Amino acid sequence: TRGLHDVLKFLFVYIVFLLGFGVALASLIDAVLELFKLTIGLGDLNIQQNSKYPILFLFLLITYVILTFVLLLNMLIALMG
Amino acid sequence: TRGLHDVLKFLFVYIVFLLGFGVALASLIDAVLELFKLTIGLGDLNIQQNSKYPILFLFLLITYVILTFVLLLNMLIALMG
Repeated sequence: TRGLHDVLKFLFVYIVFLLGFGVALASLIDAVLELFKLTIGLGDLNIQQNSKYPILFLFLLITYVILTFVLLLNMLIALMG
Repeated sequence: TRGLHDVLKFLFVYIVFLLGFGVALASLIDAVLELFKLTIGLGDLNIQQNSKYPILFLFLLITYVILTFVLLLNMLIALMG
């Protein structure tokens, strides 16, 4: 460097939101935050990581889409703003 | 937040359209709305989820492309507008 402040606020937002969104459903149903590969990486494959017994996490998947929606808008607003 | 209205209209449009498009063919041929991964996720793999006996759903796949076409235009018009 001797030879990011705007992003610094941004990276905190995803990190804060990922902790919140993850605690909402990812922990509800080591860490499992590997699902934050918004660019690409792994897909969805429903929600089956550990203790995949039928629970109310199905409705949380809709909220997961809601979380995905704002994440797309979050980067769009800042990167293109 | 103490430390989206335009998107709110948008997310309703996809949700309304997904219910309509899904009821059109996805339910015609638990839920199967996981096919709405427009960004990436799972591909198509034809149409074989449950009761894959030969039916008129083949023509609905063309309508599925038609549905895909407007979904691409739906986000393009709003996000870039």
